[PDB]
Amino acid sequence: SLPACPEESPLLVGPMLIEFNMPVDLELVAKQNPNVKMGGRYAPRDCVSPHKVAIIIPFRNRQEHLKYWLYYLHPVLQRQQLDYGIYVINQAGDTIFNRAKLLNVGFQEALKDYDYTCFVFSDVDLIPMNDHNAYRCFSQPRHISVAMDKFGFSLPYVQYFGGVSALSKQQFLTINGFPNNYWGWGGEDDDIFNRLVFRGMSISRPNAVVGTTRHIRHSRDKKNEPNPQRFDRIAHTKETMLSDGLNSLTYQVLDVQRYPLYTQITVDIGTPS
Ligand SMILES: CC(=O)N[C@H]1[C@H](O[C@H]2[C@@H](O)[C@@H](CO)O[C@@H](OCc3ccc4ccccc4c3)[C@@H]2O)O[C@H](CO)[C@@H](O)[C@@H]1O
Ligand SMILES: NCCCCCCOP(=O)(O)OP(=O)(O)OC[C@H]1O[C@@H](n2ccc(=O)[nH]c2=O)[C@H](O)[C@@H]1O
Ligand SMILES: [Mn+2]
Repeated sequence: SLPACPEESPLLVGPMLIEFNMPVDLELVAKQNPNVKMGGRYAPRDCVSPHKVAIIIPFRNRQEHLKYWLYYLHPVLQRQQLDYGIYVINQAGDTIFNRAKLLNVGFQEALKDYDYTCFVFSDVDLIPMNDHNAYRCFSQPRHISVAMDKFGFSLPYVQYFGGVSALSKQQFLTINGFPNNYWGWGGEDDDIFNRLVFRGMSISRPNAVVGTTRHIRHSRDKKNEPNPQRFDRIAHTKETMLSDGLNSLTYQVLDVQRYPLYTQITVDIGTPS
């Protein structure tokens, strides 16, 4: 009987103040966000959202950033009137990090929970400064974190597609998902950009003011060193995407934790083959 939510949420307040210098207590954040259900799920109670969104976070040893992420995003996602769920894909073990393979795991595993039709892929340390920056999907792949403080509030280059993005289920399937062999830092987001272009799509973005985003300043994590093969890998995306991605993926889930504000999937994604 519920009518459809309006096209744009009337609850949005625009520009918000973001700070990362205070402690965060997730028990309290949960109290502040009473309508968020076990596992970090929420749907509005007064209308039906056409946006069934799984928010995927690549993760390992960033609990503090995550706390900030949950404190700021949860209120924003409810104001955006989304039918959403949060998934932190925690990489088991201590070997070289693989951001994009975790993202692929996230897509596959969240689909087992619910009929999601949109996927937001977000680094754990990026917080939006304006709730008008929609964390849902569009008719074309959506780049969300378009104006980051660390890049001077502008794109570092015009084809930059890293940070936070949103792909509908169909867009993600059309590019065979993300590459599984970008181990260590860099390039996997450029590869993904290439995949979208090679499948006839173009990047949708909000304007630079609405797209303003804060990056929690942090130092280098061990086990995610710049991948030296990244420039050669992005040069062959058209050929490699055909057989590297969803259709060449395996992983072993070790544990699934339903916390009040998010579901954490700990997974073994292995090492280079
Ligand atoms: C592959 C890679 O390392 N990508 C990461 C990206 O790296 C940037 C950065 O190094 C920058 C400053 O030196 O230069 C970029 O390259 C310039 C450029 C971009 C795209 C082109 C496409 C066709 C022809 C010529 C081009 C020139 C380089 O890609 O930095 C991002 C932000 O830190 C990372 O997310 C990304 O993984
Ligand atoms: N001068 C300090 C510069 C330090 C450069 C470190 C690289 O910085 P960025 O380009 O922001 O990449 P990154 O923050 O390491 O993370 C990319 C994303 O991977 C995730 N990530 C990466 C590495 C790691 O050990 N754990 C983790 O969770 C996380 O969601 C993160 O936001
Ligand atoms: Mn970062």
